[PDB]
Amino acid sequence: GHMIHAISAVNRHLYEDVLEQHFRLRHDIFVEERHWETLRRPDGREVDSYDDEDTVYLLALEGRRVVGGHRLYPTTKPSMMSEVFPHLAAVRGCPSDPLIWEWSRYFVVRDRRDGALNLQLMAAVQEFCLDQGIAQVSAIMETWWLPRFHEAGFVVTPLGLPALVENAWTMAATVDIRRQTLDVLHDRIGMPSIVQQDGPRLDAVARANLC
Ligand SMILES: CC(C)CC(=O)SCCNC(=O)CCNC(=O)[C@H](O)C(C)(C)COP(=O)(O)OP(=O)(O)OC[C@H]1O[C@@H](n2cnc3c(N)ncnc32)[C@H](O)[C@@H]1OP(=O)(O)O
Ligand SMILES: CSC[C@H]1O[C@@H](n2cnc3c(N)ncnc32)[C@H](O)[C@@H]1O
Ligand SMILES: [Cl-]
Ligand SMILES: [Cl-]
Repeated sequence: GHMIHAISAVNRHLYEDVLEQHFRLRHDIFVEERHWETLRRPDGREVDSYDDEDTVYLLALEGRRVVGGHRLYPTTKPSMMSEVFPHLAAVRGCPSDPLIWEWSRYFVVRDRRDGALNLQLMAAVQEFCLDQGIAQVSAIMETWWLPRFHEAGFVVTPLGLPALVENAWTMAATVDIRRQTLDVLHDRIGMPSIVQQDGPRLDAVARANLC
């Protein structure tokens, strides 16, 4: 059926129209729904400094329609946490490791909310990272994510004190990538695999080491 596609520099030649579609959806969702005004752009494309040649996109596709997704960025490069929110990780420190990738821009289009897609996206990050040998993901997230992580069996390590970010309680954390976590989620989503990887093989950890 419908899968989450891993899109990176090595295979984005197969996904250019999907990528542009998702940048516009990100504008509709993060700017026009969430009112994250600092991200507003006059081209109607929500693209930031962490959308470059090293970004990996995990996008939920129904045919060629983007219905959800999230992205991963190597912490061996300057990251959102290290550059924008380092104060959120003052207790434990901002991650910087080929085996830790920064996880952001999680979305589900309105048509697919409160359905099966959300748990599939949770499974997708675990599946991709385990495949790649990535040990943890790091994130800056609003505190309402904590019960969502717990519901999916995500092992969470807070990195600092929660703080207000533009009127919203926000925190920095890592999530442990676990085979055990993934196995339970595969059972729950009723599929042995949720991540589709078309085109040339991606060696994410090798690429992060170059950075
Ligand atoms: C990598 C990640 C950890 C860091 C991030 O990227 S944070 C960015 C979060 N993204 C967004 O807010 C984009 C706009 N929203 C969406 O795409 C979706 O609403 C999702 C957040 C993906 C959740 O979709 P899904 O689980 O399918 O279903 P729902 O939308 O009904 O949400 C389910 C329950 O999640 C909670 N929730 C979702 N959005 C918010 C919010 N803004 N503030 C507080 N709580 C929220 C809420 O409990 C909701 O259930 P109800 O209380 O509405 O019944
Ligand atoms: C990630 S927590 C949500 C807050 O982070 C902000 N944000 C998300 N991405 C970026 C970025 N690349 N640079 C600066 N602020 C950002 C949003 O505008 C919102 O205020
Ligand atoms: Cl661009
Ligand atoms: Cl984000």
